[PDB]
This record gives sequence, structure tokens and C-alpha cells, in this order.
Amino acid sequence: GVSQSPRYKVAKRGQDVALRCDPISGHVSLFWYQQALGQGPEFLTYFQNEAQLDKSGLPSDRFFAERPEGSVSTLKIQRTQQEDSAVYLCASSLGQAYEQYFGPGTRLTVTEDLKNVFPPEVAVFEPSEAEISHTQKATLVCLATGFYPDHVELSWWVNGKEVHSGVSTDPQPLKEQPALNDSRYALSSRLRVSATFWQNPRNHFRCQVQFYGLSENDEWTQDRAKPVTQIVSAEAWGRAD
Amino acid sequence: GSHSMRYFYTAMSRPGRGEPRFITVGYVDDTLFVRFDSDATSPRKEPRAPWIEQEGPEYWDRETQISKTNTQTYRENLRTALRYYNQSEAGSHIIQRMYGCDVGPDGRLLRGYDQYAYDGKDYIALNEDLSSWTAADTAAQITQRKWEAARVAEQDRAYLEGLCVESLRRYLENGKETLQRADPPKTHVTHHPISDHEVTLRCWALGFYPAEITLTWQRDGEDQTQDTELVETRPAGDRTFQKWAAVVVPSGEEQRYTCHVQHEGLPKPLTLRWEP
Amino acid sequence: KTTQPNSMESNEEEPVHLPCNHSTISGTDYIHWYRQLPSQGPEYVIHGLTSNVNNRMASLAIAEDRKSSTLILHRATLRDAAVYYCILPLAGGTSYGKLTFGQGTILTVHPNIQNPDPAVYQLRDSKSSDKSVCLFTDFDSQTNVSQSKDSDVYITDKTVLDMRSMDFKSNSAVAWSNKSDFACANAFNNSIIPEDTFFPS
Amino acid sequence: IQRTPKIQVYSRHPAENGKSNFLNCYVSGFHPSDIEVDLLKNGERIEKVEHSDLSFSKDWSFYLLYYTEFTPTEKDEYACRVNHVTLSQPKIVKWDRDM
Amino acid sequence: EEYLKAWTF
Repeated sequence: GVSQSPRYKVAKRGQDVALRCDPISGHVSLFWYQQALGQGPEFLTYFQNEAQLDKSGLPSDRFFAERPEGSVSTLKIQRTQQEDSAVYLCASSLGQAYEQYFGPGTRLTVTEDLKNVFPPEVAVFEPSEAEISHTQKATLVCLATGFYPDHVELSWWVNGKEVHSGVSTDPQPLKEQPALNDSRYALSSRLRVSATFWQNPRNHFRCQVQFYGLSENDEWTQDRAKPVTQIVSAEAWGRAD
Repeated sequence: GSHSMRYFYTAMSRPGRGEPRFITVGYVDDTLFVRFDSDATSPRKEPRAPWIEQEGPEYWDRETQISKTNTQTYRENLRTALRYYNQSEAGSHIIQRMYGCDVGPDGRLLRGYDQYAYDGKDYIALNEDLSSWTAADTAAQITQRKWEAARVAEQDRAYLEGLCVESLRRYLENGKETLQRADPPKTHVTHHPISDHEVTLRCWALGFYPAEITLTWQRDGEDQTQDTELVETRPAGDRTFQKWAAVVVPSGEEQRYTCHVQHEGLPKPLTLRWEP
Repeated sequence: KTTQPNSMESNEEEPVHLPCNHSTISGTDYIHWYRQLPSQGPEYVIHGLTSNVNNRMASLAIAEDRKSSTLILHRATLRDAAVYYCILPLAGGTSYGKLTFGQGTILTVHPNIQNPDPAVYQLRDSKSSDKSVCLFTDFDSQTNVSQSKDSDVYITDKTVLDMRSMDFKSNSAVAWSNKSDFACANAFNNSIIPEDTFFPS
Repeated sequence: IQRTPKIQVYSRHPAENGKSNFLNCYVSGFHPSDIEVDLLKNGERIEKVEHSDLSFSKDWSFYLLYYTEFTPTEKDEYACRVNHVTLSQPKIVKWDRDM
Repeated sequence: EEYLKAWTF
């Protein structure tokens, strides 16, 4: 299908960014859309092969789009502003009117200062003793707190193997400091297994949180650890008790 | 009794010399009423018959927008056609489309059309059933599979049974005095000597509408359709048409040749001879 | 230009009827439906013009006068919870396929909790001493969870759990705070909870 | 496919010396669409010749009407110069009022 | 009157 890179991009105000789209091979039509939080996608620009024939959706002449060879497309946003923050969606179709296939989107967050960027702290909460005895089941809860921006991907790992069964992760994060514009976030997840799967000392449950932030390319002058793109995880081992 | 509306599309690519040229003309029977050319300065749909000027401002804007969108649409078509045939991006190629409807006396749809040609050869055509497509080759079969999955024929059928016939009826009424009244041809036979024993007799028809006409020369009562020179029916420029038919005949036998004229406006078919 | 309802609720394993109005539709306009699952790019579902179209998951039903239509999902699953957009891409003969979504019907699909067992549980941190969390779980879909009006108390929205090994689904909300005043017994007081909610002391 | 143009040079009305008329050049049955058509007066090309818009027949072949306001005189010759890809050289058809 | 056909090859 259609792919887009990167998944997440955190940018300092005033810097230039590049958003890449690799469409499905042999697709004449390429669409860019903008999706600001709480809204549906909004048309930005259209490509018929290499030709950019409609760019009536572009917010300003800061938005530069290209598709030089009729395939890979780049949306360059020069001198990024706070208003540019959103999900950018690439779609390609077999022709202007045929069904559009969308990529997974690029999530861009433009911040005033990169000192606002914080990796999450992660914690795992072991299932309730009353739950096990009452339901025969054991719900573990993961807690990712204090991250900025909202760029995470949380996953549960049981005995070194990722699990999707029995997992529930909040669709949207909570704001810890709702007053401020660059508010840090909180996010919770649940993993539910049957009691005896938890009641095993050799069993191993890990909450992994992929945080997308800075890189060595960015510069850092603060005392605390550079908030680079990293994995932060907490783990609980089963208990016989 | 019967009438028709047609729209003619011509898309012509010109590598290096800009974008493809898109042209559209509309006809009711044999009368041009609307036009569009993409190379016009501020391009839009223009009137070409007085009775279409009656149409409101919403009409002309929507008509223009379709034409402007088509310019993009047929630019895509030409490029897609190139890949479908493995042709270079340096050649100039043409795509043509004719679509419209035929009505009967009651204003009912007789049949509908939507035909495509690429470089003058059949590409894809809508069947009379208004539900299926005829591809002229394997390249057009790709389009056919696309169009069958996308339910294209539905749109065609919806237009032809709805808007096509509805708009035609409105046009026929608003311009009834010209469109629904037939213009009879003014006929005469001229004499042109060639040699001592051979003279050409030329049978004329002038100022007739519609274009449909039959001119046949006859000797002694037999059809001379092999020794008849016939020219294509030609526009006078005033919406009426012209045609002539020639036959080389021996001297002193001009009285033995007859020109039969068949036309809608003629109460009975005419028979003419050279008047000395 | 189409109008559609603000939200829609339905049980799982049961059909969903998503209505759409388009009273200014041209005789040649197509009805399109797209959908967007949470945190994913949009995806095409179906399209039609006059007569009804069929898939093994979704159907489109168009009225005689064509002024309205319906997106019918046959066997709605929890995975089907999404936003559904009703679009007229040609826009009455003024546009080429570029999509205007724009305001759709948010789906919610509720699990069929046939055996509700509402309970608030306390979970202690696997490593740290102080840290604690409250879990309100196993309540049925009739129960709404209200957000806390206090800045220092965190109550999440309800989220649906799916244990596919046991074919068991369950609702839950998580609560926590740094307050010494805060407890699991009072955590969800802002919500209307079932009178038979089990509270382990 | 390729199709050579069929050309006709004629007036709108029966020609009369000194009387106002319309000179027509009708090119039909050609393919491809690009075609150079000029009306001539004593060999010289006439400016501001206004043509019809591109149309085609049932067979896909194109037709165009080139016309100008003209006044037939016993002094002057009129003609239609036509060039196409199907023609290696331009064709010149003189205006015969008997045709 | 025309109608818009956005379908391509």
C-alpha cells in the first residue's frame, strides 16, 4: 500500500521539515490531505503523474510540494509554525476519480522550544488480588506519564512476544497541565490474561512505550538527558504468592 | 419527427508546446449551439445559436466548469493511453469522444451514445443497452474493467434517460421556429460544355436544412450512380447546407437526363431537367 | 454537500444503518462512503449512483428520489468503530474526485456484555512503593464514565478489551491521583455506577 | 490511422460581381486534427479569416469551415491553400463559381 | 446540457 515517513515529527518553530510519501506503484493520481485534531481530512494538493494541477488547499506559499518522477512525493513545509501542527495524509489512486488508498499519515507537532520535549515515564500495575479470586482473570495496567508531544506507541510484550489479544489502550491521552499550550500528557493501557497465566513466576509481562522525539541531529544544551526518540518500558514478573 | 443532441470532444496532446488542447462542440440535429476551446484567453462555454442564449447564468458556469475539468480529465487519458500502448511521451496523440441522445416524436429516448476513439480508431463504446461496453482492443479492455467496477454505465444511463432528453426537449421548444421547421432546398440545373460531344450537367441544391439529402441522376429511368460525380454536403455558413451532383453527358441528350431530389422539407420528391 | 448525524451507537454482531442527506444531488452524482478507524488513514467502503450496491460486509441503499441514502453494515464488529463520511465527489459537476469528507457520523460499537460484573479494583505498582491505580471494570455498555472535574484526579474514558482466546470482551476505566484523600471507593463517584458494583475493601 | 483532407472552395450565394458575399473553404474527412488552411486573393494570404470550431463525423474524421467576407470581382482570383501531414506539399484549389 | 464524467482510462 501507500507509506509515509516519518510516522512522527517534532519540529522547532521556524525550522523546515520534509514529509515523504511513497504511493502504490503505477498510480497516476496522488492526493495530500491535512487533518487537524477533531476534524476530518482536508484537501491540500493534487498530482496527476508529475504534474501539480490543483493546489487550492495549501494554507500558504510556505507549503512546497513535489513529485518529480511521478512516484515519490515530498511535502516540504518551510519555516514551520504552530498552526501547521497536524496529521498529513497521502493518498494515491488509479486515476483522479477512482478509490483513494491512504497512508498511515505523518503526525507533525511544531513547538516553540524543544526544551518542552519530554520522554514518558512508564509504570506497570500488578493485577488486583480480589479480581483474580472473583473473575479468574488478571488485568495489568500500564501508565505512561509526563510525555511531550503526543507521539507514542504503546505495546504489551508477553514472554518476548507482542500481544494484541486482551489489550486496551486509551484512544486519546489526558493532559496533566491542561492550562498550558505545551501540556505534557498521560496515557493508560490494560492487558487482561486468565489468572494462572499471571500466577506463573517464570512468566514475564512488559509494557513497552515507543516515544518519538529528538535525534542527535538536533542540538541540546540542557542538564537533563536529551529527549531523543527512545523506548521506555516497565515490566512485571508473574507471582505464585 | 425525430431529433438528436450531440457533444463532440477533441483532446490533442502537444509535447513541449504546452498542455493538451481540449475542444468541445454541441449540436442539436445539424445546428451548432455551444462551443469550448481550452486555448481561448479566458476559456468558457460560448453560445453559437440564439435560442441557447435564453439559458440562465447557472447554466453557463456549470457548462464551463465541466469543460475546464475535462481539460484535466483528458490530459490524464492521453498519458494513460501512452502507457497502454507503450508509446513515447514525445508523440502527439488525439482522443475523441462523441456522446448524446436520440428522441422520438413524444420526446422519448430512442437510443444513447458514448463513443471514444484514440488516434482515429475505435477505443471504447457504450452499448445500446446502456449497461455494458465494447472495447475495440486489449488496451481498451483495461479501461473496460476499470469502468465496470466503478459502475460508469449507470451514470451514462442516468444522464441519457434524464438530463440529455430533458435538455433537448427544452432546446427544441425554445428554438422551435428554426429547429423544428425544415428549410426546402432551392434547386436548379446548370450546363457546362467540356468538348464537342461531352457536356457536364450539374444538379444544385441550395439553402436546405437539415443536411440530410439525396441527389441521384437518372437516364431513361435508370440509376446513373456510377457515372455521377458527387460532392460532400457543405455548410453555407448561415446554418443551411449545399450539395451538387454532376454527370458527363453526350451533346443533344441533356433532355434525357433527370435529377431526383429527396429532402425532408420537400412536400414531394422533386424531379429536374436541364432547361435550354 | 451532504449532511449526516453527529453520532451513532449500536451493539456488536448487529446491523448498522448510517443515514445521509443529499437533497441537491445532480442526476449524475455518485454517492461515496469512506471511513476512518482511530489513528489510521481513511479508507474507501462503497459507492453507487441509482440502484443498491452489495458487498459481504457493507451495502448501500439509495432512495427513489435519490435525495438520501444509507450505509448498511451487516455484521458490525468492535473493529468497525470509526467515523463514516458521506461524499459527493463530483459535487454536482464541479469537481474531479478530490475528497471533501467533511463532517461525519462517529461510530460507537458496544460489546455484548451478557454477564456484567461491575467492580472497582486497586492495583499496586510493580516497582515503586507509593504509586497506586483504580480499575473500574466488567460493567455493561449502559454505564457511562464521566471525566473528573478536578485537575489532580485522572479518570480515563471507557475502552473495550478483547480476549480472543476465551471469546471474552470487557469494559474498563482507569483512575489515579497523587492525593492522600483519593481512594478507589470514591474515585468514580462522578459517574452513575451499577448498584451492584463490587468493592473489595 | 491517417486521412487526407477533402477540400471545397465556394461562395455562400450565387456569385455576383461587386456584390457582397462569403467565401468558404470546407476541409473534411481528415485525421489528425492539425491543419493549416488559408484563403487567398491573387496568391496573397487573407488576414482575419474566421474558422469554425473543430468537429468530426460518424467515422471520427474531422471537418472545419474557414470563411471570410469577400466581394467577387472579374479581376481577382480566390483560392484555398491546405497543408496536412497526409500531404507532402500544400494543395491549392482555385475558386470555381461553377462548383 | 452536459454532465461531468470524471472517470478516466
